[PDB]
Amino acid sequence: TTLLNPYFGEFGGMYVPQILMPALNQLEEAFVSAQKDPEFQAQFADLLKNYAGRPTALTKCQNITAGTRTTLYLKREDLLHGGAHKTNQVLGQALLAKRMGKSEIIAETGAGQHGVASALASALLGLKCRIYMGAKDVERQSPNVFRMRLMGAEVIPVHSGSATLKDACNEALRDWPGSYETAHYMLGTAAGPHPYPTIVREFQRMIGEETKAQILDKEGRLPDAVIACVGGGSNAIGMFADFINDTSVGLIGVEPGGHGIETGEHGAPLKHGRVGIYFGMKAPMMQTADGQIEESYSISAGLDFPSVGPQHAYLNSIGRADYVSITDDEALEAFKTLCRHEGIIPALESSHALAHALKMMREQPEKEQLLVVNLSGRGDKDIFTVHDILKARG
Amino acid sequence: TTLLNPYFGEFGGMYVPQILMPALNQLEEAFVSAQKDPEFQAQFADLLKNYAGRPTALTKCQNITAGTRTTLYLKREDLLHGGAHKTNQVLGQALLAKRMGKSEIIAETGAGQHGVASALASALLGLKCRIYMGAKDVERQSPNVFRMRLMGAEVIPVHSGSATLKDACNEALRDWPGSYETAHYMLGTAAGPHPYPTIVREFQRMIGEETKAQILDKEGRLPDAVIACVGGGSNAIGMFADFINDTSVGLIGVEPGGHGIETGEHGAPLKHGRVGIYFGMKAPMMQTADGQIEESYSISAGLDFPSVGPQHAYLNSIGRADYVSITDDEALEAFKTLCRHEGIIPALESSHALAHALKMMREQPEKEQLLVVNLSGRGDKDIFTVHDILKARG
Amino acid sequence: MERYENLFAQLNDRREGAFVPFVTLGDPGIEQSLKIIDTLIDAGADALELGVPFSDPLADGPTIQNANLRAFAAGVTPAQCFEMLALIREKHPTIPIGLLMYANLVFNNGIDAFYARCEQVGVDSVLVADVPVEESAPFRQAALRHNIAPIFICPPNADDDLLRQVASYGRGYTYLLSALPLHHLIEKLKEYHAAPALQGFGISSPEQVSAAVRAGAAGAISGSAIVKIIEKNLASPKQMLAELRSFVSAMKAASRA
Amino acid sequence: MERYENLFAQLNDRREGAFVPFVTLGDPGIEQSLKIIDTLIDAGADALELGVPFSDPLADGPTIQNANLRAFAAGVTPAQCFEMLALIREKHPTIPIGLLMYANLVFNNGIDAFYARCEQVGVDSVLVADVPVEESAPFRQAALRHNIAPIFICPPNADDDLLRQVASYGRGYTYLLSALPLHHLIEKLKEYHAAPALQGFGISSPEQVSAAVRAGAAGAISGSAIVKIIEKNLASPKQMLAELRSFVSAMKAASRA
Ligand SMILES: O=C(O)CNC(=O)Cc1c[nH]c2ccccc12
Ligand SMILES: O=C(O)CNC(=O)Cc1c[nH]c2ccccc12
Ligand SMILES: *Cc1c(COP(=O)(O)O)cnc(C)c1O
Ligand SMILES: *Cc1c(COP(=O)(O)O)cnc(C)c1O
Ligand code: NA
Ligand code: NA
Repeated sequence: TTLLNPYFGEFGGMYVPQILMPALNQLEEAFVSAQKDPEFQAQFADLLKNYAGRPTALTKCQNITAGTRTTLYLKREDLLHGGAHKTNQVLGQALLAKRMGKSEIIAETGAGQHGVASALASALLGLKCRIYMGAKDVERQSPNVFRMRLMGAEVIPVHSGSATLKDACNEALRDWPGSYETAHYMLGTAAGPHPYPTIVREFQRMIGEETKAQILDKEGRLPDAVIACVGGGSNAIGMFADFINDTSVGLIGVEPGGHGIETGEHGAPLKHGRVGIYFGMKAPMMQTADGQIEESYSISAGLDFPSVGPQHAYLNSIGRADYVSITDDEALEAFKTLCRHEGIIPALESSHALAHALKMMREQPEKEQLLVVNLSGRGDKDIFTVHDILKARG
Repeated sequence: TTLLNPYFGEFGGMYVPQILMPALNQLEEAFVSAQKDPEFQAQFADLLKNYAGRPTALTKCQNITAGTRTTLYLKREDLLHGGAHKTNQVLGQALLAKRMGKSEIIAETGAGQHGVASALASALLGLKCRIYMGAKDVERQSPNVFRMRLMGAEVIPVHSGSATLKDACNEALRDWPGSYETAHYMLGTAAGPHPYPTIVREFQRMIGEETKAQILDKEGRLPDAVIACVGGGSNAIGMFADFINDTSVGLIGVEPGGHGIETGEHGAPLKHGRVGIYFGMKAPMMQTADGQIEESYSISAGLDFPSVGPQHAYLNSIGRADYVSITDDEALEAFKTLCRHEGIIPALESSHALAHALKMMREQPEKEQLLVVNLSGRGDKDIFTVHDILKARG
Repeated sequence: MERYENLFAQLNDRREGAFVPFVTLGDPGIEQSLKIIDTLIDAGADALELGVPFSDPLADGPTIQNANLRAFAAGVTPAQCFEMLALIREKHPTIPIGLLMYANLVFNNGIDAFYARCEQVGVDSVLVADVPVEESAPFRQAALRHNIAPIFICPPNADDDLLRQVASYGRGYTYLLSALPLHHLIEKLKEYHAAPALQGFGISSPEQVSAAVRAGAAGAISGSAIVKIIEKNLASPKQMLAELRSFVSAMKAASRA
Repeated sequence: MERYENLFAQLNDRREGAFVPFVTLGDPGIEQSLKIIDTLIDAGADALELGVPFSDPLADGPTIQNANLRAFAAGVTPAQCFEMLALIREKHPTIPIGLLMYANLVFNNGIDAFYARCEQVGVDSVLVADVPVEESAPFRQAALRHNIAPIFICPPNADDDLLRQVASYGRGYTYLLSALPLHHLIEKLKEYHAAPALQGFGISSPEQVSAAVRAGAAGAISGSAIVKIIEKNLASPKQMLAELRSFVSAMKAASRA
């Protein structure tokens, strides 16, 4: 029995062992109550203004579009404190954790971005944070590791299964049933069991609402299409939400194509996997004929989740958003374009979102179109990876 | 003959070879004209809103001050695009470079921050950028190097003298007299020959003016003291400027003490060096009994300039600001405090500014005082250095 | 369903609790796994509980995570697991055989078909570790239609709604997971005419089997414990078989009283 | 000041331009530097221009940057440089001796004292490479008071204001740096009764010495060129001294006409 819907058409639900049910239901009731709570809403509004740096600017990119009929703006969540949009919803899941009387945070991370995020919000808000990271992600992300320990979090490496992000998500779900009376499980994407897809959307939704007002004021009309990358779905559903009811606006989500869809080495389950139930939910997954779950592959760490948020599978099924894919190459080009033309170094995640907007302009250069790309983080974390590639080739 | 004063009491002036005079004078007239030019002022206001992300929030740090009578706020120039205040004045020196019809930018850099900055503004504004970096700074700052090349700048390593920041500043001044008709020399601190101390102040001054309005609105009165670190002087004079005429406000500049003033291994010429003329100007320098100029030493790359902005020597001489020093240790502590208590990883430069504010509170914990520290950049660039230290000790 | 009504009736005539051990199929390989499971039976297991290796077992502790990896290192897949379930039922026609599944393994190629294939090879129950009662409608309906009992966990702090649900929806046995007094959960599951309770998790010495009978349950299930014995004697299969026969013989003699 | 009025008078009687070579004092070491400079003189240099090594020579090209580093590698300091200036003047009482200084070396322990010490040891001019005319008041006043001529660079695009200033403030010679026609800068510096012009930078073959005389200057200064000869023959001091004597003999024979 739940207060809100757990499903978006067929996809969603709460597929967890019975002993996790009361933690979900208790979360869901905390969240319903906070959303009508005007005090809670002012407390979260004040953290995101004064601490994390909202609103985030909308930058026009005139140099990249010259000699076409594309107007391109970049919503800049790379300027938010900790350098990616992941900060918006950790502040809000930590504030919910306080409202339930909790003192402790559980988190899962892959490349380490969400690990950080949840370590900085737990440091600011006086929570004791422990995080699970697959050992493979441990060893290749020693920068992130050290930052979470600076910020007082305890970091636990998970050696099971494939020892990456999903084996992390698995160890999260195993600890929480022993601890949910003082510990809040701070999931880092718009996916997993209900209520987590709804809550992450609504604590990311100001991406969209400030984009609408900032385009209305600069161009006096709405975008022809908003564009975002899709690893689990949160920055994209945060961009799209407030535009789902303005049916002339385009919603485009971009998945990682890796080496290419045909090699099978990609992260694009939404258009290229099959409906399964895993991590709590019924959604598209990367899995065998047989049903074992696989890893995604992307040059971008942050998009490597072999499933996707259920609200994204739903808005694909009814044709209100469209989903496509960009290859490791494509995204490396769009990363070099933005550094040399606009002096903005984007995250390899967001570079796929921009790669598709550059093909939208390059394919049809005299189509008049107003395009916003959500540039979901910066890309300092990625310059060794791109130098090592470029070096390997010359 | 000049339009504005070149001196702040005894310090300042234009001590350059005669053949650089016309480039200075031409700069100074371009700048006078732009400052009354309402169009120029709207163009710069729009880059700093939409591109670089102004205004920068003012964060209250309640966790660090608990159980004392200190209220501490952090002006957050770490949230400005490229991660340090250096971005404010490159946008404005590049806009001046355009107003003179120039197409080319010369820059000097040490640790690589100002190198970046001037590469991103030259990429955005369609200038061709070449930068000089001492080879010693080259080799230890390969991250920065690669970023400037991403962003299309040409980078030249200088092997002369000590092959660090000052031998860079020397090669800048050698190329410009052959090129100042199409090339603007984009100096990266509030120091060098007139007009560069005045121009860098006035393109950094919005640090201060938004701090005043943001404290007035949050606390209804002005700060008892504003606090900033002092490597050449620009972020500090940008914080202080608009408060020099509110004589109850404290201006405190903090120099690097290195290993300690007594070891002689420091960067604190303002209180511990002697008046000399070097890089264009008459100001305090780190020099021998004999007059050769030396390097500063700081764990922080960014503060290692063995001289200081002349306007800082002037406001020290008349007692309107005070200057002090913080040791490599002191600043490493204040960097670990802010990461664990507020979930903000500060630059090792800004950590000295915070180190002195923490001693202001810790020394007298029941003094009622409202303190703003200008947190001039973030500190991701510095986590390998701090992990390597902490590791060397255990 | 039937084999388990037969076995509880038979055990009630003798005033005996059931002892049910759990193993992962194909650990440490398909041939070894078959000899482990004929050993558990000859030693006196009353029923088996048997898991199919799943790449992401979010409900299992470490001992069982490692049993999965071992089966995967030998190449075991769901198909070989249904192959092994047929040979085990051809040799042992009356023992109740229950599977512990994850949801995606059942939902993979159609939930009806999966409960049909269990009916074919002769399985009697399936408990889906990540399907709570609130999501269980299709899986219970389908299991019902193929004469397979859907098993539910009843956690130790179950409120009355849940007790009522678990008693109404389950068959075969109620999996009674070891705040809330035993004696209450047990009485209430009888009152609502639930399938007989088996207590499980943490069950690893004879005295806990006697205790769970005395508290009113019908028997107990042991798995981490059996799985460790395998993990410990991998290098000597013959000694593995000896320690398993000893442990199981002791546990099932404790149910006699 | 006097030695340079004497030498230009003497050279005017003979219808000859002056040839002035530049060297860094103490390069490549103090003893070698002394023998380089007695060689330049015996070969026919009319005047010397002599630089004191400064840690940051922002007005010098690469050849002279490397001459500084070499003097620093031998340990040369301003004090040893004033020691060497005394021995050079004790041997050669009439040659005009001008220094090329940086501002901090003069301002270091008081600008008056520095021009006093030049007066003591017998120097006749100092050109401060980073002091433009607009900053030059104290340095010219002080130099004047100690009977030392302050030398100014007159750049090739000098406007009329600057010409007027350079002619009024300088003494000894005007350093005429090689848009704007020669023939104009030269006539104007005579018109405003400036110190006689010496053309310098880029002067590295005999024919440019003849040309600068014909254009109306009083002579020419060569330094990068002399400095390279040192840089090239470091390993053979005797050959260094031979090539320097040859080059200087050629340049000064071109001033004869
Ligand atoms: O491990 C035990 O002692 C008992 N375990 C079982 O009965 C089998 C089991 C493996 N994984 C599970 C998840 C939920 C319920 C039972 C299991
Ligand atoms: O290098 C030359 O050919 C001439 N150089 C000089 O006359 C001496 C000199 C060294 N550095 C300078 C800076 C300004 C003016 C002269 C010099
Ligand atoms: C983690 C991350 C992503 C991917 O997650 P979403 O939940 O799909 O939004 C995208 N961009 C950045 C910068 C990230 O750090
Ligand atoms: C370069 C830098 C400084 C030092 O220069 P100032 O001109 O003295 O302000 C201080 N903080 C940061 C973050 C820097 O990047
Ligand atoms: Na995905
Ligand atoms: Na300094």
